[PDB]
Amino acid sequence: PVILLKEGTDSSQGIPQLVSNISACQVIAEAVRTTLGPRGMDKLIVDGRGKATISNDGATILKLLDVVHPAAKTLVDIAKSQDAEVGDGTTSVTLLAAEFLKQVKPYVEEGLHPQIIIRAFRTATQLAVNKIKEIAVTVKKADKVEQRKLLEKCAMTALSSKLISQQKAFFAKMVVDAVMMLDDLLQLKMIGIKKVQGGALEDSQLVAGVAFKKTFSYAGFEMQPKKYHNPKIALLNVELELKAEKDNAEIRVHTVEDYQAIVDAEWNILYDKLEKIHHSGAKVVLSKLPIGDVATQYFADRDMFCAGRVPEEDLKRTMMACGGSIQTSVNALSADVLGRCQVFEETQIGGERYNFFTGCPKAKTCTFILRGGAEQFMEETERSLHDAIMIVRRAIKNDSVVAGGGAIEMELSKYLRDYSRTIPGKQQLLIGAYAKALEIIPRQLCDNAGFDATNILNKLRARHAQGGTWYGVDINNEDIADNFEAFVWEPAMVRINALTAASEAACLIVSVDETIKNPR
Amino acid sequence: YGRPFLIIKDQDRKSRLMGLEALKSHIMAAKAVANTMRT
Amino acid sequence: PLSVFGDRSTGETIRSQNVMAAASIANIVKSSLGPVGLDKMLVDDIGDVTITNDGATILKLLEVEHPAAKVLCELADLQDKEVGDGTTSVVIIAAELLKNADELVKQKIHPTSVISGYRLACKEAVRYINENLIVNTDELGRDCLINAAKTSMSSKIIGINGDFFANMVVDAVLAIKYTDIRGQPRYPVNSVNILKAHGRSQMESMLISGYALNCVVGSQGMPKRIVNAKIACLDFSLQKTKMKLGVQVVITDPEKLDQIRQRESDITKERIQKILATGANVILTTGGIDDMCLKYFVEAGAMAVRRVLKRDLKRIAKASGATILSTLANLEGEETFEAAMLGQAEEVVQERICDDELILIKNTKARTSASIILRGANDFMCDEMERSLHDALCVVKRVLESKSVVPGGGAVEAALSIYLENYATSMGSREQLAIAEFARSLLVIPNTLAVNAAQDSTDLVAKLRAFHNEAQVNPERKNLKWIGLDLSNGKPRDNKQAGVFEPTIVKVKSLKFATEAAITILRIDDLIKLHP
Amino acid sequence: VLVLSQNTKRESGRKVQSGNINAAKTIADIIRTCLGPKSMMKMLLDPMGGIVMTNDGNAILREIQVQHPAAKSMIEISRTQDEEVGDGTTSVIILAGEMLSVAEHFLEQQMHPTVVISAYRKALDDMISTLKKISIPVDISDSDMMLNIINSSITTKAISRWSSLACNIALDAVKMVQFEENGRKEIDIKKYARVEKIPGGIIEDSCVLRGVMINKDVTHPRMRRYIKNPRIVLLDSSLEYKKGESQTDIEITREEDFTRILQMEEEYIQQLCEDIIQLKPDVVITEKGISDLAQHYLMRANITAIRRVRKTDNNRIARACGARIVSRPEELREDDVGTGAGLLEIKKIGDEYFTFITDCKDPKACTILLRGASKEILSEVERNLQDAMQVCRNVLLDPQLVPGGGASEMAVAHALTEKSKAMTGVEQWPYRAVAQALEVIPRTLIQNCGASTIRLLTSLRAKHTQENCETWGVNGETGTLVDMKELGIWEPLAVKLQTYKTAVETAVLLLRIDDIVSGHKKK
Amino acid sequence: IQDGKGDVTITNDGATILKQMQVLHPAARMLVELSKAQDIEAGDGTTSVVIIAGSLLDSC
Ligand SMILES: Nc1ncnc2c1ncn2[C@@H]1O[C@H](COP(=O)(O)OP(=O)(O)O)[C@@H](O)[C@H]1O
Ligand SMILES: Nc1ncnc2c1ncn2[C@@H]1O[C@H](COP(=O)(O)OP(=O)(O)O)[C@@H](O)[C@H]1O
Ligand SMILES: Nc1ncnc2c1ncn2[C@@H]1O[C@H](COP(=O)(O)OP(=O)(O)O)[C@@H](O)[C@H]1O
Ligand SMILES: [Mg+2]
Ligand SMILES: [Mg+2]
Ligand SMILES: [Mg+2]
Ligand SMILES: [Mg+2]
Repeated sequence: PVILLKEGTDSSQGIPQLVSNISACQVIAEAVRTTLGPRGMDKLIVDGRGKATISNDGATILKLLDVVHPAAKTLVDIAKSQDAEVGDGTTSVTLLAAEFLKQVKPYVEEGLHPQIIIRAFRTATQLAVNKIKEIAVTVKKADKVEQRKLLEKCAMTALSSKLISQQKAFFAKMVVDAVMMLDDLLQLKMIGIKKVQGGALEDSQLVAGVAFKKTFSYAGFEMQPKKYHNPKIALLNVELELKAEKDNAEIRVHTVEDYQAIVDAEWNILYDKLEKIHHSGAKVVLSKLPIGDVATQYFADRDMFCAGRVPEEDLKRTMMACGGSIQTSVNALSADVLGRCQVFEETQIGGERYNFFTGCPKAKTCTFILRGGAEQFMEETERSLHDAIMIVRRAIKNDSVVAGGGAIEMELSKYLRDYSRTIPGKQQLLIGAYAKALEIIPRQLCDNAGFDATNILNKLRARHAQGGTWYGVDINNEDIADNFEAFVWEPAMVRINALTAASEAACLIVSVDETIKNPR
Repeated sequence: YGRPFLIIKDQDRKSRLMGLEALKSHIMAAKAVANTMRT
Repeated sequence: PLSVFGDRSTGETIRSQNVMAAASIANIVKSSLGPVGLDKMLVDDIGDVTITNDGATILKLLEVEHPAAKVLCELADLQDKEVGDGTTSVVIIAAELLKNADELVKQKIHPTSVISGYRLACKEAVRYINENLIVNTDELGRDCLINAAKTSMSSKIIGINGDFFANMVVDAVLAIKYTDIRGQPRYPVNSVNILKAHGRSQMESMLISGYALNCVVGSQGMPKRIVNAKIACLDFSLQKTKMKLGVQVVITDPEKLDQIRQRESDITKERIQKILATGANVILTTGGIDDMCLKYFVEAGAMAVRRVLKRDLKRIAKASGATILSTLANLEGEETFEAAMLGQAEEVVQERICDDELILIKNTKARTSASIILRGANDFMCDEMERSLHDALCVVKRVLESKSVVPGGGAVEAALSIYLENYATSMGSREQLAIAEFARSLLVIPNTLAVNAAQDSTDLVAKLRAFHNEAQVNPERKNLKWIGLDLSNGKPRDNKQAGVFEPTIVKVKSLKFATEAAITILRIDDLIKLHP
Repeated sequence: VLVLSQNTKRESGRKVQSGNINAAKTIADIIRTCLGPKSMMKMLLDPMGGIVMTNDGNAILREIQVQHPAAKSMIEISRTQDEEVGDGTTSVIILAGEMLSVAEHFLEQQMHPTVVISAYRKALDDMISTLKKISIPVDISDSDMMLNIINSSITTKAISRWSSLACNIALDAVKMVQFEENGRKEIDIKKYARVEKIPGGIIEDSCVLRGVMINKDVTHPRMRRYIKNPRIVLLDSSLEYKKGESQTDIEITREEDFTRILQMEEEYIQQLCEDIIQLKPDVVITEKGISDLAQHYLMRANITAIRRVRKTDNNRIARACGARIVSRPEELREDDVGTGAGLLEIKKIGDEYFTFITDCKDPKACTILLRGASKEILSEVERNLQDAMQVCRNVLLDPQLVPGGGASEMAVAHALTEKSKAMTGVEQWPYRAVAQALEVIPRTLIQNCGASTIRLLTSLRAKHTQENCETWGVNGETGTLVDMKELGIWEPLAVKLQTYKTAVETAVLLLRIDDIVSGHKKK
Repeated sequence: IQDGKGDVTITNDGATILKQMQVLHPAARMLVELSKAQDIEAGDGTTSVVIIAGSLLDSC
């Protein structure tokens, strides 16, 4: 007879569907399991075009994996949310979610209500958030250098398990000076990231102005001086070339008199505009529209520099660094709409021509010159720089950091285990499993270097029970030490966000009962 | 009955390797390149 | 590098694949374990329904191309061949042990320590089973056997009507009782003829005191009711005389071919007359019977059955006291026949059972036989009833062979898990985790029972763990280890009183097989599959 | 490719039970078309190329190819019911379908199947007890009662206009089939009542011959064809010179050895013929061939010979005459000569010779002759006669009678409802559900008759509530409430008991399946 | 080890594993004969000799 649904619709039950979902989610944890601790490594993803993608962050790995499973897409969503929120612990949330799923798999297979599990997860997440907010340990009034020292320590901690781990003390001051000079709203788009082929890691410099690549020149570019003491930058936006007035125009000349009159008046208008631009006392002319050869030859005879085809972002950065404004017309070129700098040179760095505009006391932006490899190395360096900038911005906006490592997780697990000895019934087993699943961070941190994770975990549990609050792990000492005194500080909001994302993902996965699929 | 589930797109065409064999292959390729660009 | 011409894995992938295969094999037959489980169905390509739930048959008729699956199947087959009961519980315990050991292997623990801890826990559990033994002779005997048979037949199709089948099995076991060489009494099985015939319900299947043959009479002119007959077992075909290959016939005179052709039948006639010279009435021939022998038996007034099995003839000769004679020769050079080796029976009446007849033999004078004629709907129900009866007979034999009964329902597993958990604190090394995992692996039977019963699993598990923990301490309350578990109400009942009654040798063998299977699999870390 | 099994499809849960219940309901709705005297006939087309036109419940179900295991189990239980008692093949299927359809109401209320099976067995036991308690005895010496029972049993088939003779035919066949040999064993086999089908003639020409009817002819026209009181003898061995399996060779070197052998062959043939004609027989019936010399000798001795016979035909001839088959001609004796004949006439039925052995002393094997139109009518008449004979045999084996139609079902339902008030727990709802499930036969009969169940059902339910109101049924011809004592409709108790037991067993077997595994290729 | 006919073999001796591996390279086809000769002569240490030979050939 006539069928009900469309022919080719896949259906499932409840317990087997949940078991399959758990088994599928357990595989995603193995992809971001090695990239975690400082001794961890990275992965290499190849697309269908033949381009290598080397990135240590779990977000890029999950984005380049292209998963088609309906249950495995929950990890990518929470990873993207964590990357957009603070941009730090992208794999810790996935590991915690996988541990929670593996812990509740036997409880689900035994025959438990999913609503009770969701309520227990919510209660445990609320208790962990309250405990973290209680032991946040924040300050109210500090010194001027204390904030800079805290920022440098946070940058060195965030740049510990990255590729530039050998030079973490050099980029810390750079990112500190970059974030400190970012006005008050913290504009991330104002920081320019340039990648020039050639040079090592020690050749990377940080300018206090703006810098961009040399655009396409003409024939009168090598006839003008490329060095000025105290010039005047005039940011314009009109085209400086010989062309028609309007595209919807028509000239109906009569004789040759008016023809020659118009021919001469065109050049007269061009020269009047070039003089009005020159009468403003400027020396550097920058515009978004391409500049013709006539204006380039006219500016070279008066010892003036000019450059066209300037991007919008570069022009905005130069305006924010100097202190000018975008002028469309050239009929109002005063003195308050012109830039000012202390030096302007043009050297050869890596075989490419670049311009520098350093020496601006009223600048609110900067430009980074990242060197090293060729493509993957520069991309990893840019990702690490962005992560450090985000960490410093969060530390400035929240001024609340806790001890790093596996001390906070151990303290939370101990608190949850001590609290489980009060509420009877079936709620004790769920809280105990949630507390036992929180100890996966130190085990994975110690297993990345080939150490005895069981003995270290037992020693940490004994130290937490005998007290001895911020006791974490150690890689160089092959033992345990105080992470609060080892200058290891991390933002406390990152852990809260990761815990909330993991709880939401676990609740959404448990809430899934029947999965219906449609063809095409 | 453990039914296999589809995870990565086009899983029946791609290949995944551990790590030690990949490092050994990369070292061998680098050695071959250095031997070729030696004369 | 390394040209192997095939496929290979690494280290953890093969272990994960084996664990997944074991879990799938366990979940395949995880709905027919407890007494509340239902049966399955197996259909082939031509359309043959196979309704069964013993576990061993389902694993044998599965055809899986996995090494761990084949290992579990052969282990279940060995368990069924050596015992016959508990073919799925051992596989489930082995799968749970493998799943528990996988977590320890993933925690950077050497498999040798885990294997040593598992062996120590198994040895401690085996040593602890002897502490909870009940003497079979101290109870009533008949009631204990009836309870054991009802427990063994509780997870079958005749679980409700277990008051008559258990008594019939006990009577058949008591009738089929063989004595050894003046020592311990034996109880041989696989000797009772379990016939299958469609007819009425299963409650009408009574016990036939004697033997039952699945053959019909030869000629229609022979009587079908002989009182006080003589059973004569023969092991040679009753046909005409035929020369061998090396002995040819070369007729040289026409006055001898007719004489030879007449003697060829006269020899058989004289042999038949000498066989029937002792006054025999029942003659069984395993070979063929010609028309002349049939006419002779009809004229003499005696029955003749052709195409008889060897085992049936041996059982008939052992029950009636006759001797199977393959020839008529003696200690000289004359073919004679004595009357001292003739089996004396009583009433040999042929009864028709639904459009087919079969000869039944009642009790004789030497020993006592037993025959069961099971009646049901079609062939699947008859096969299920036969399998259930065979399992009940095997359980009764294993119980009577070793006078040692042990209560069931999930209390023994909880007691063993508590004992191993309390003993693990005395080690102090890395084997404590292995002992704890071995103890937790035995708790999968109550969980599966509660899942199949659709009751509270965690609550019942907690109640059992709280009731068994108080039985260890406080010597004034040492009778709390025999509470058991009920699936119809969800509360500990009497159990040990008269509810569940299972032997201990079966459980010991199942635990040993599960330990051996968990040991022989955990020592695998690489696979090499060649291409055909 | 790395998988555990290949081309395997496993399905578990409530879907398997739902599909089984749907298949059972479809089978019951298909088989419910043929029920009651107001039913219609069907027509099946076998893959061979014939035409199957009948009305039996088993002959129609056996010609339907299905693929569901539930349908296969239903066909199997129907075939077992037809091979057990012979009658009641559709009622059992309808009852099983109704019991499986009314069982799905409890499966959706988180009810365990073990309690359902326990309630089913407890209801089956009570139904058996009630049927044994309401048993009414009957005498076997009354021929009118047996004729009325046979007529009421065959009133549904197409012999409703000719049962005036078929009843007597079945009675005579049952009386002649019953034979007592040695001991206290009284068997009633059906392998001796051969039914012959000859196309042509009218249906009123059928009768029961006191003997058999072999479709053969004489070997020579010079033999006799009409004997008064002949002495029919039997043989088994061949009447010709055969070879030997002992590998014999006759090496001759003279000249007259061939003539000597050829003369000795004829001498041996004549000696065998003289040994055959020893007690002066008349009609020789052998199973093998007869040479020309033996035929000439029997013609000279005025003996009739018939060759190429069957074993069943020879056994029937020996049972009708009263002799035994002899293999060796030298051991004929005297008691082996059959003298129970009285008429040996060879007629022609449509250009075909037929042997008739009529008028015997005390025959124990008869041959029913049927004359109809084509072959389907003859097959239907033979099936109806076999069903009537099986019903008569089941009645003679157990002298018990119960009111048919729908009175016994209503009485059992009332007895189960009056006893269900003392029960408690979860075993009360399935009991009351299966107690009212027995009304599927009278409801179907009313639907097939006048198609007015909404009134007759409650009229019969309100009538059986009284005391002496357990024999009130529903007339399938008109459609009114009439008494079964004055109508004359009766049925045996063993058939109903077997039907109930088979239905309960099928329901129990089908209510314990929740997994389907297919794709293992057996081996 | 799983052969082409479907026989699953589990062994710990290096000689049996090398024989069941079925290699195709002569440098690998000589090691199986070496292990067979070592097992025929002595019987034990069939894996240590292969390890020593591999270490020597790698140091060469
Ligand atoms: N120098 C260090 N000392 C102690 N713990 C560290 C150090 N560097 C990183 N960690 C730990 O390693 C974990 C991984 O951090 P990271 O790799 O920066 O981001 P993600 O959490 O996304 O992998 C953090 O939870 C942190 O506690
Ligand atoms: N009547 C009963 N009461 C309580 N438990 C039972 C009963 N019958 C069986 N069981 C439990 O079911 C389990 C399986 O028994 P059984 O079916 O005989 O073995 P298998 O499942 O291997 O065929 C046993 O461990 C036993 O404890
Ligand atoms: N003339 C009649 N009067 C009353 N009841 C009848 C009559 N004919 C048939 N029946 C009833 O109809 C039921 C069905 O009978 P029928 O169709 O002949 O065979 P089956 O029982 O195999 O379906 C019987 O149980 C019988 O009681
Ligand atoms: Mg990070
Ligand atoms: Mg059992
Ligand atoms: Mg009928
Ligand atoms: Mg050695």
